[PDB]
Amino acid sequence: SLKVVSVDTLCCDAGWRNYHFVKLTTDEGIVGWSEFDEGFGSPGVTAVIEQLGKRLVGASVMEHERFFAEAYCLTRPATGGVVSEGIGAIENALLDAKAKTLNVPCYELLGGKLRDRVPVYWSHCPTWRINHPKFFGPPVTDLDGVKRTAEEARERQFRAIKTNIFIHDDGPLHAWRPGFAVPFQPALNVDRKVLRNLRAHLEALRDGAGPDVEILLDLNFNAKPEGYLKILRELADFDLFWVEIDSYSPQGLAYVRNHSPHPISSCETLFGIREFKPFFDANAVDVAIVDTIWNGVWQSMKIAAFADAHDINVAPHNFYGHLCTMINANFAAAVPNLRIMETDIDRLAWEDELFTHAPEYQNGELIIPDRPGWGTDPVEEAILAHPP
Amino acid sequence: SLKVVSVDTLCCDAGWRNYHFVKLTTDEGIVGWSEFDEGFGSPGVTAVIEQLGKRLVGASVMEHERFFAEAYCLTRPATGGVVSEGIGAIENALLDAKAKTLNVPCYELLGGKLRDRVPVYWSHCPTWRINHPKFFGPPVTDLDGVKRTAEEARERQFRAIKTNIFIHDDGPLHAWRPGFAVPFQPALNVDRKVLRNLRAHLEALRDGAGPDVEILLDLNFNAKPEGYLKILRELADFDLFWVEIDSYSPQGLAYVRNHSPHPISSCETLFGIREFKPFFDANAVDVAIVDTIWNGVWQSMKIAAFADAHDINVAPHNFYGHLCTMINANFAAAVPNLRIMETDIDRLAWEDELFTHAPEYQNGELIIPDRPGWGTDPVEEAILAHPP
Amino acid sequence: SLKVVSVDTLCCDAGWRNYHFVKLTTDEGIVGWSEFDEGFGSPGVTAVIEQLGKRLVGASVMEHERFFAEAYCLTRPATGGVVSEGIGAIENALLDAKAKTLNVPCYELLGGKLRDRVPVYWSHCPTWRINHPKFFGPPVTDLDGVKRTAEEARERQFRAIKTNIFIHDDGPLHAWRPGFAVPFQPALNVDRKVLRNLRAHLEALRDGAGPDVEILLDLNFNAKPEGYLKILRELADFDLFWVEIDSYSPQGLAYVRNHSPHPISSCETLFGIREFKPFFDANAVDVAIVDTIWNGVWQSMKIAAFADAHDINVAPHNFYGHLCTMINANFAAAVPNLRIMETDIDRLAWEDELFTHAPEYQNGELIIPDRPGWGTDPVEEAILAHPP
Amino acid sequence: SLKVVSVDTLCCDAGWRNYHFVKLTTDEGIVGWSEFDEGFGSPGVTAVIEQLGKRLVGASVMEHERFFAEAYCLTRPATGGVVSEGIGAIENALLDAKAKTLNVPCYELLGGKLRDRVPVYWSHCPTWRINHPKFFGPPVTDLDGVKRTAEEARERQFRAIKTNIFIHDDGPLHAWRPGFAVPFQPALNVDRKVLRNLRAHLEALRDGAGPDVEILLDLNFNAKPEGYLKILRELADFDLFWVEIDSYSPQGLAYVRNHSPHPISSCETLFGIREFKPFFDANAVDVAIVDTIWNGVWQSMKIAAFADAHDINVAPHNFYGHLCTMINANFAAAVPNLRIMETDIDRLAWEDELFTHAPEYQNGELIIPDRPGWGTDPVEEAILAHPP
Ligand SMILES: [Mg+2]
Ligand SMILES: [Mg+2]
Ligand SMILES: [Mg+2]
Ligand SMILES: [Mg+2]
Ligand SMILES: [Mg+2]
Ligand SMILES: [Mg+2]
Ligand SMILES: [Mg+2]
Ligand SMILES: [Mg+2]
Repeated sequence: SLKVVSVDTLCCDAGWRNYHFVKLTTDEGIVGWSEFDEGFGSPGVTAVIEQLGKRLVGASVMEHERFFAEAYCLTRPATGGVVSEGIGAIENALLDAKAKTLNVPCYELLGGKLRDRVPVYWSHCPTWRINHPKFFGPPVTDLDGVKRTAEEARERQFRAIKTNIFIHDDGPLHAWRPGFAVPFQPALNVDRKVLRNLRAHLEALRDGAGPDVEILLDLNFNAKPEGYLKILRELADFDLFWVEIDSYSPQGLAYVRNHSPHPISSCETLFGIREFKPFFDANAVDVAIVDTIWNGVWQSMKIAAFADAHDINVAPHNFYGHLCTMINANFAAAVPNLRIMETDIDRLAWEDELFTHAPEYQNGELIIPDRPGWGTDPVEEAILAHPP
Repeated sequence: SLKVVSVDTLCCDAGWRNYHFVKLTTDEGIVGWSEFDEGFGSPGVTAVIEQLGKRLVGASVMEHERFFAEAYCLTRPATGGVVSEGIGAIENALLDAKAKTLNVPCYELLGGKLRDRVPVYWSHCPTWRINHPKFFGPPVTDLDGVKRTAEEARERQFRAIKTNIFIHDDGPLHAWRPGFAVPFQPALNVDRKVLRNLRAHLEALRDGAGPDVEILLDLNFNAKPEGYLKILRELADFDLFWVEIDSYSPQGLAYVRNHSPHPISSCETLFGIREFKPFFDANAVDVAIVDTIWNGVWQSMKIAAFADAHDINVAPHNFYGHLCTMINANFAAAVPNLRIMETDIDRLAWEDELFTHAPEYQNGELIIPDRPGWGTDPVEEAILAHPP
Repeated sequence: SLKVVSVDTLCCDAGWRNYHFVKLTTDEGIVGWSEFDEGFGSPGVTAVIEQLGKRLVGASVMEHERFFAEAYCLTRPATGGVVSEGIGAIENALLDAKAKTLNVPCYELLGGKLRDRVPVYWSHCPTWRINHPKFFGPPVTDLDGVKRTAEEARERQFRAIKTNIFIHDDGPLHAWRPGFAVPFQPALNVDRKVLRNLRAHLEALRDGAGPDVEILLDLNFNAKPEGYLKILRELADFDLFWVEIDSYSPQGLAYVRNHSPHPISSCETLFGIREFKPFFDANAVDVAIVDTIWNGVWQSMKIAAFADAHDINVAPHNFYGHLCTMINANFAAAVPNLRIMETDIDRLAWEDELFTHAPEYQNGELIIPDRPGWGTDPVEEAILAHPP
Repeated sequence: SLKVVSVDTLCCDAGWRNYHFVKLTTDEGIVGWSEFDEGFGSPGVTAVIEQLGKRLVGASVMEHERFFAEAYCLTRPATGGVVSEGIGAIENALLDAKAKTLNVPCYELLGGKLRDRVPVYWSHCPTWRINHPKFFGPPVTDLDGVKRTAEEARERQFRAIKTNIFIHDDGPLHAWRPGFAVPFQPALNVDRKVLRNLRAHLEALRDGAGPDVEILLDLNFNAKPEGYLKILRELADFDLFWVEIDSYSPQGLAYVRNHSPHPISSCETLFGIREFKPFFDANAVDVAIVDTIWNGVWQSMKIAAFADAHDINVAPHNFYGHLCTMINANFAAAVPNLRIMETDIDRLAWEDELFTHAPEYQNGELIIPDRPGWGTDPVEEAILAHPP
């Protein structure tokens, strides 16, 4: 039969965080997989999946939009956030299982591919080497290291890199992430210290990158509109591919964009057309970042179509393990209005052990695989060799 | 291989109009079919398809969104209307061929089904018996016939019927379709004659229908906002499932809806999220009618998702041959936010000859088939036995 | 010291659902309590609280807005929903502990009381007797029972009752809750069956209530704007205190209200001023329902002030155990712009065992207690006598 | 009589495309002509005209707005695009025939002329010499050729030239037209390569043009708002007469204009006041380009009046054969709010064979002819000497 027989979750060590997986098995023995995350502000996703998966057992593996519709009904009052992340993770395992059942790559379920390769940017560059040097080396501890990291990206034929906010001139190099309470300074004001350190960091990065490697700047939720404007004025003459600002104020973000000489990207934390809509109605973004790991890829196709009608291109949010990269590769293959795809090029020493296949890059582009499903499977024995 | 080898068009007599078909053949010998129309104000669709199909030969049958994206590029300046109808017809033949290649019904490509049966309304009731009595009988020529037709719908367990505008008290019964120049009276004013004949007709229909069969009223493009308001005021105390008004004025239609005591439906003539958007932004509709035959079903899924975010349910436009009904059945199977499905229950005497399978209704609902593809194929020998 | 030493969660059987509690202990041995829920579409709240509570240990019990600010930072990306419910539950335990530390009732932290008694409505009336007759009797199985339940409310001096949607004429009496997939009919259409059963039910309720007991109607998320309008038209001549409609479409809900002859209430599922704002900007509500159990009472005071500036009165969402009632009583005591307070008068046979104090009603009003903290404590031994 | 007796279509080779013509004959033997196009994304126009022309036979040649009104009715559902192009082509042949019947130039039907000469810009300069060197020479293959072409325009007393997007530094010189799938890169992203090649091309053009010849830049549909902004920022210090951007997003185009230091033109692909209106309401354009060949000149007068009330000047879209130039010359003669007129100065070697009269330019202006009708007639024998 095509019934779902079981929905299980798994977790393994990823150094400074864990990876999580959904494992869905059908009556025929097909196994669909997804990867999800709890580290990025999302405690409780596993608990959601465990409850929702119980309702799925006995249903058709083929009927993923039925599952979505029922799940949305069952959790309507507390929809969004971690509930919606659980639903998305299950969706992504359903899609894998369905594609495997039909012996096709997942992009074959998504309209077919319309490109073979996807341009990427090397994300958390040099953020991972600065923040998690125990896992991603060589460690970066000063402006010369920042420069060398951009040189390495250039040498390795990557066409774009993304950094965050770093303080260089007040002790050991450290990230500035007050929006996530590191440090706890909840007003999120921007001062001369933030501005001059942003400038110093970005100048070093540009010096290493050369003029032909693009630089993206992610500000996450680390200011208010007032402070974002201050940052954009400071950096008015810099060449930036985008400045990324997460906000729950469509009006405030739109004000910021209207005064920006740089492209503004946002939306990586939002769910469904409903949450994206106020931003598009307000002209708040140049680029919409879609987290397909959170939303589910089928739901993400809906969001992509919605963006397309507003002539907005989309970029996947992708900063997890190899399975997330392959999930996003399939989305990226099928979406016409694709800006670029995020990926982390800094990998854990045991990353390749955890998965059957690793993503392949050539000349700054990700090669889209053609195996049934997403293109890689977590390896159960290897997961258990890396307890969280 | 999975290459498209040929794209052909066919045409046959349908009494007072013709049916048209796209026939797409793959290198493996799989044949995908769609049905399209030129009679509903759409001269030139065949010519579009013939040009676009030439570009498709040699491409992958699996890559339908690639074809769509390329076709949109190639025809961008004159997009919409008959160009977009040609693109939609090809899309629908691509989907059939893809589903057949994967040995699944077309709804398996659309998210899977989430219902097995679809409530319908019996459309052009008694419009077809009044306007085309040579083909659909018994002929209706007076108010007693109108009543009897609604009684027949009731007896046959249909839960809803749709009529149009008819003049009963000025000679032989005849339709009032000034928006389509029958008669040519281009101001489209509404007067006492129109209003009293609408009332007389609908009262007869209600008398026959009983209180539990729902009545839909289609006004097409037959007035201006002024006249639609006059009609809604006249019929303020009638129980109507919807009043259907086509308009290229989102502001005017929204004004009409705001003053309507009945649900308003519209949009059957529109293409893509872009054309629907101004109506939804204006709160112009209770129900959005989506013509999936015109748009292509894949594009129609995008429109349905967009409507869903606005909490608007959708209904397919379906008033052609059996293949169009089966196309729409697959769309209807997969869309959560489904209002109801249109179908014509009055059929040509040779309709079943033209197709391998006929739609099946039970207790006022359409049964969704489970054969690979749409669920029915045109029959080439039978097409040629009915030259247009 | 005033440090938090521990944050624990507890759970007990509540018949057809469970109750959940946060237990927070200070270095001085003061215990603060809250009650939270996972049954109303909210799997995962316990998991959130368990993670967040670990961060709270060692912090000052007095610094609740510091905890809130830090928690919001830590979970910013997946804020709202179950994450925000966990934060609210912890807030409410912090407030209890703070008030106990200062030897005052919780309303003393909220601006002081400005009334001594709170008018209530008897909620889920007769919903609980129809849906959960094993726990709340006497069972209601027909229209005569509906009438008798309203008579009982009248006799017992309650001034208002709230019901939901019930189907009486298609087999055994049963609720109509398609928005929560009972039944699974995800389009949420409204038909003659829904409308005539709403009318029959409400007429029976009114017959029992007399003209001086007010009737509230809760539609939850059980239609689309189209269907809500159909319901409001059907019930246009009924005297209703409010019609309650949950929606994630401020534009659609505002359209519905603009065409309503009844007061419209909404918002019970929303978090923070940010989520309420689009509804108020759109003139979408007469009354804003605030779930203080979900939001935290301190955050709910902010929302109440925001509503006050829009001249909108607020009502607590209160349909859980006695501790939730006492939490809401303290909020209700301090808010000037208070519409009314929800409470369930149907109680479990073991409810009073679970808590130290029970709410007291007189002449249709809740008496606001004056004990330190919320006014009642869960009893640990009794919780364990009722395993979930 | 003044009846239309026949409506015929003709087609001839125009090198890399064909020309098409409508030939309308009256009972008195007067022949009215128009020219139309299928190459610019418009397959099917001939088929539309063939159907509509059948309805016209027997009607008065004088009653062109009657024909328009009836045609709009008959094709209302699929209006716009290729249907509307067919209607426009017939309109333009009706106007020619009417003017010839009354022995006046066509501008005498349009309010009379209010100027004798029309300033032009030399369009597709050097686009035609780069893209179609087999037909328009001398071939342009490098930046020096670009410069020399602008020098030639200067020498020949043209006051303005228009170019498109060209890639010079990646192999043989080639156009960048992703919006029309040359190349197929459907996201339409703009990168450093596009930007530096735009700059290099335009700098060469300016070097040749001198400071007193104006340069127009046409971007067609080749980016999204994000990319148009990137282009405008790159070219912020260039002196451009206009930057032309086609868009189906009035909101997105308006955003772009609001951030442009150059005049923005658009609308060449739009039909009727209805399609122009959302752009004008949004302040999306400095200049409205009106395609009178597509719309019909009578309809184009309506659009011009509408633009006039918004204080927007209009420019004809004119890049076809001599008859299109003469059609547009008559429109340009009568419209007060005229920005400038497009024309191609690069002509096919056989162009003058195809028509009775050629347009005359003096000192950068087109001389408006004073012969009955448009001012030139296609020559039937010459059409047949150039089979398509
Ligand atoms: Mg980010
Ligand atoms: Mg979020
Ligand atoms: Mg219709
Ligand atoms: Mg249309
Ligand atoms: Mg409620
Ligand atoms: Mg909610
Ligand atoms: Mg142009
Ligand atoms: Mg167009």
